[PDB]
Amino acid sequence: VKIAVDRNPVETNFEKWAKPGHFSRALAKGPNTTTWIWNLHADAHDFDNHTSDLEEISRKVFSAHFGQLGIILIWLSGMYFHGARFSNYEGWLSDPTHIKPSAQVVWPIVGQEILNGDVGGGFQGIQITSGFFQLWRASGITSELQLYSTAIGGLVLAAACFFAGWFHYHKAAPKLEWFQNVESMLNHHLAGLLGLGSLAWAGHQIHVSLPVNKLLDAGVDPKEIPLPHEFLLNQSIIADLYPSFSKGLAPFFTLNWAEYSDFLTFKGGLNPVTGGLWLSDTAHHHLAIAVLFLVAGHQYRTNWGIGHSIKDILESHKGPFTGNGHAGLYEILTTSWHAQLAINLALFGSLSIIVAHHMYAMPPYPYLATDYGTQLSLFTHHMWIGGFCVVGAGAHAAIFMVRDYDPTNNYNNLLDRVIRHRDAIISHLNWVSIFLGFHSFGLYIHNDTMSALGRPQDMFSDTAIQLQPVFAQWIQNTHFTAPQLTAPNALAATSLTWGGDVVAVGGKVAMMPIALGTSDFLVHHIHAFTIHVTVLILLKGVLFARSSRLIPDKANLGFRFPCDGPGRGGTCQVSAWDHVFLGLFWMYNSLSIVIFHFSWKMQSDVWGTVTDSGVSHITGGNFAQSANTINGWLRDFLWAQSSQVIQSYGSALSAYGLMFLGAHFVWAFSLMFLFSGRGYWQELIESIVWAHNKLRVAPSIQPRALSITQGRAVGVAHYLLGGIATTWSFFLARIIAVG
Amino acid sequence: WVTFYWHWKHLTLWQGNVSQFDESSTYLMGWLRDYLWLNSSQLINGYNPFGMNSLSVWAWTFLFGHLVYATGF
Amino acid sequence: YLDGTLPGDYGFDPLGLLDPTVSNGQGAGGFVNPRWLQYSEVIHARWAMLGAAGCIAPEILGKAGVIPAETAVDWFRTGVIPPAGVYKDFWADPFTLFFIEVVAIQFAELKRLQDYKNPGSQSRQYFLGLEGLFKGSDNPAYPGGPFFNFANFGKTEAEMKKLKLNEIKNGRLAMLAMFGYGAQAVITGDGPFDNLLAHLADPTGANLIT
Amino acid sequence: ADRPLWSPGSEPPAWLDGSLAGDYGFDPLHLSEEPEMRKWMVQAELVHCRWAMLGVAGILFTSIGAKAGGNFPDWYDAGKELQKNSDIPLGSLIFTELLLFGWVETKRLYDLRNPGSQGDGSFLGITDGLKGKENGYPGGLFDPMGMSKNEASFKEAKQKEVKNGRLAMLAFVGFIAQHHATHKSPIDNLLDHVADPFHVTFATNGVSIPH
Amino acid sequence: MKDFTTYLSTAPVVGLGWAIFTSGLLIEINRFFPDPLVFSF
Ligand SMILES: CC1=C(C/C=C(\C)CCC[C@H](C)CCC[C@H](C)CCCC(C)C)C(=O)c2ccccc2C1=O
Ligand SMILES: C[As](C)(=O)[O-]
Ligand SMILES: C[As](C)(=O)[O-]
Repeated sequence: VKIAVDRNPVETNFEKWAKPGHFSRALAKGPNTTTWIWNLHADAHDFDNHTSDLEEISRKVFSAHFGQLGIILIWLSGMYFHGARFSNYEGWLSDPTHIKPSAQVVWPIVGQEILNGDVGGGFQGIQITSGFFQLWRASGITSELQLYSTAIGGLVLAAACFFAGWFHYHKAAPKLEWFQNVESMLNHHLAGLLGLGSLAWAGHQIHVSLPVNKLLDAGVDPKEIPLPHEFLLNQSIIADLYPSFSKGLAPFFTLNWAEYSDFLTFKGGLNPVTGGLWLSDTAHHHLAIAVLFLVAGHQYRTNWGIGHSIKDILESHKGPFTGNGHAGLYEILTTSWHAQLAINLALFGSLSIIVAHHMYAMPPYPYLATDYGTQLSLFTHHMWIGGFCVVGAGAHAAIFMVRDYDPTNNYNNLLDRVIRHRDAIISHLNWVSIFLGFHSFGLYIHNDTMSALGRPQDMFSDTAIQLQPVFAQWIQNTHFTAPQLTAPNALAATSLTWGGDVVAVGGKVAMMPIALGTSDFLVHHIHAFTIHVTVLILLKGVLFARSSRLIPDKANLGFRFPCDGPGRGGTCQVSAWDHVFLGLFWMYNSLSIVIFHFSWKMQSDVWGTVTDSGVSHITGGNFAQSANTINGWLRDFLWAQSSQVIQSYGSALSAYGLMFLGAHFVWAFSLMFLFSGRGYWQELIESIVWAHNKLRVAPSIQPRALSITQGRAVGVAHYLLGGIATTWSFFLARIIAVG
Repeated sequence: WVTFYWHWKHLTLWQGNVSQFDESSTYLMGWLRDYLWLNSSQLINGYNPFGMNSLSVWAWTFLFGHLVYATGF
Repeated sequence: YLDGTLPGDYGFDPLGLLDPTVSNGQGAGGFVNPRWLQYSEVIHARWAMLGAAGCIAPEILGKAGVIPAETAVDWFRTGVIPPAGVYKDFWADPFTLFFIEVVAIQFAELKRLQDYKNPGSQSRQYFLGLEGLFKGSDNPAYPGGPFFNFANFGKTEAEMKKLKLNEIKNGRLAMLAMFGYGAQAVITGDGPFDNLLAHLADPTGANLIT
Repeated sequence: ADRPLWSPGSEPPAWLDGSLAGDYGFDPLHLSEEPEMRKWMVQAELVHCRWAMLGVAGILFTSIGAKAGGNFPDWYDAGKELQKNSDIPLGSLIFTELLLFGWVETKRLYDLRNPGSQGDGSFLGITDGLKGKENGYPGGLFDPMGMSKNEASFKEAKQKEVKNGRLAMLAFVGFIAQHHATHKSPIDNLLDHVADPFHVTFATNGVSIPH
Repeated sequence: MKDFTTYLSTAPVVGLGWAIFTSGLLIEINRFFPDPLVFSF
């Protein structure tokens, strides 16, 4: 493995900008129709549509990566600079218990300054639910003078990132030999980018655990706290704080790791007074991650006859049923970028949702468990990002199968065996979805019917007839008895969501164990139903893309086409693009159901304020006998919790109601596109063009309606926009007035 | 739209508070709050664990309508 | 593929970062290429030598009775890394001295970069009558000239190659020495010469392990 | 290989060699590349120089008068205390200024688009004068002294006003930077530095001092 | 410079330059002139 770039492959000049659509020779000729602009936009990134030069495609991708990371770094710098210049971060820092986070202050123009909610700290502004103040408190920041320099560094790094992108595209454009170094790419991502970063961040958390764990949590004013450099160098300070220091760094040379117990500690749980977790656990976790990902990046033969490559491993895996498997998957990946992108996004969104699940019940920051709003925000954010990533992986799988695929050199018996029974899977998953729909949704119909017929003793209930799960409860039991029985060295359980010990900070309970009854059983079955239907849509789009039972010549029609023709009774939404279209709607449905379940569980059976005698939750435990019926979701959750979003015009939360109504509007607006076609619209444009030509004011570019694919794209775009925006406004206006 | 207008006009008129209409019929948040969210408490409470009443069948039909609407979609 | 014609070539490059295969096309391009790399290592050796002695000269010279004990101070306690220390009484303060050195050093450097980008371009333009001194040479690492080479040793090219390899060996050894000063000043927090006295007094007592 | 450049060794731009006064081949942003933008920017720089020189001269002379003992404010906050006790209101002064400057800046403008357009004799029958000798250097009436009727002397005398104006407009940025730090007159910053070079910059707020 | 000025006739120009001019003008008129809802006479 070596480096291979070329010098001045594309000269830097502003000419190719004057001709939009140059990358597509069909578009570069000229915009004779208004569809030209939309194709310019929908194809600028379609690198494999510009030309079949996979070298140029890899260069384009490796440059767009820096193009994205530059925006990422400018975004982080903007967040830090908002926190620095105008915010109550010092006020929040001196009193985190009651003061709320605010980092955006509006301009006085038309009365919008009412949005500057009174948050205290001698400053007014917009409350933020991103979670940056709690994240910064874990870094020993004492004053605003540090965030300025941090943002300066971030912005310099973003400038250097754009510089590196331009450099590797126009001055050091690599070759496919460098891009296809899977060995190097892995052993440097897995070992270097991950292991080295984890070790550095662990060493950081080790030498920053003084203020947060001891000084910040002892009423010491941040100005009173000695600066971090005063903690790092002076050995007397770190000897007074933690006795394990100033020993001489002896135990780490001879590996006699016995005396290092004051800063690498394993406790688990949290003090019902400290509010947050401790930095020693995170430091130990990051050292474990560093060691693990650093050793794992050393299991591949690269140059010096040490290890084993990926091709031999793929070749040495064959079985009786399949036979000659994994023949060319290495080439599958090294050939197309779409294959790698789909494989990544496959579990990338899944791990994002897993991070959401590991964050809502395990807040890894100080003074945020009582902040009932940031948890919901981050949880729902990451779950929607994961849903989009999974749907995008489903789309890029078919994308790979369309352009960059041929079962001759990339041949694999695994893939062709999957293809040869591509219909039994679809049929059986259809039957399973029917099963789940009649057995997870019909139960709600039965419950509504029983509650309406005047027979409450017959409805499904935790009191009339119980239908709660035990397997999840058995998992919680194995985790609860894990300490001292199956986890000797451990102190607490995995999470306080099933171990009692109601932890409360300032009335508000920081965490209370979560129950699992018939309602959770039904809602998890609904979740499984929706997820299986979404997977059905995506997989039936991916498989039936090269060939099908109806149209055999389906690969030549491409990936992005609306139909084939009104023949054989009618063909509509047959392309994998349309299956991704429908999978977006199903992912919306599933993620929405899951986030509503999360919100209503957390507000009914988890969150509340603790009085002298027990804890008084937000709602009076309305989750028990409302989730068993569809009307319950409108009885105590949707109807009840919507008072603030429609009653917030009197305060700084009116923008939430404005976004609420606007999202409803754009949703119905999307319905417009989704239910209509082009014939009507094209003829209406015809009559409008007639009206124009009478005064000689029509355009030279032929005004055509949107393409069918673009019509469906606009439909789904506005649809998800309205939906997600309405749900965002609701979950973000409801949770501020209850925390 | 015509039926919403007529209904909410005569609804503000029957409560003896036509000023409610004259003051809230100016924007859309009023239509959403003062009419849709407000005058539906008996639809939600037609049947509940406390016990149903004569308005339960009408609530179940109100849900049936939404089910048919979603099947249309 | 390391022919050995280069002065300080000994066949040591496991990474093989010097090969002509990298940077196939020709142009300004990047930094990983022999023309830049050997010149950069000679520059590093030159600075390292000029600093390796400059980091231990004041301290050794202070242990003796020639220089006043006032000025003799550790290389890292002179004003660089002012957290460690700052010599309080110069004729000017560190920031003023730093602006001075910025101006002077970047004249010196940028006039060196231009000659590397444009060989010999610095004698063309009238530069306060110092043009004949900046004519350069075939190898940019070794410009030479009237000022830079006011007397001459390498009249013969064999003796010249011997000189070059001696200079490069001393420079890379001094680069090792500089990196030795740094990490050694971190743990012990003491001048490089005092560590030699502390060791020679009790070698095993002042060795590397404890 | 024929004139001194700004960066010794760099290739001078191909759209400017030796015709413009004060030409050194310094243009990294490809400005004034087209003939029209260059004809604009030349006279723009010229007017910048001719205002910067007068401004810096007036500032330095008023400052020397103030330091010597004259009743002269400094260059800053001088329009504030000269307006408090003046017979001419503000606004009535501003629009008088703008009314007198529009009529002359307009004639200066339309002699750039078509030179010699002002010498037709419509304004008080002035024909020989008011004719643009070059891009931004008029003559006849603005040059009462016959000090431009020789190219050998003129090409050499005009190549130094651009330098003096560039230096003066760099000094004017010195006036602003040298006020937000010390809040003292420009001549005061000089005497406090020649009498004692130890009172150099980087000592009050030039560098951040958190430590 | 020439190709740059040509590039400055597309969406990233008026449509940005325009509507930036207009947003600025309207915001300034509503700022200096705080709350109009009827003409002077
Ligand atoms: C209305 C409609 C259209 C027509 C869509 C149109 C005409 C979109 C055009 C709207 C854009 C936003 C026009 C804007 C362009 C302006 C002329 C210039 C931009 C303004 C500047 C300030 C930027 C479809 O193409 C369609 C397709 C399939 C199903 C349903 C439908 C459908 O309902
Ligand atoms: C370096 As010699 C020629 O004096 O040996
Ligand atoms: C700073 As020490 C000499 O105690 O390692």
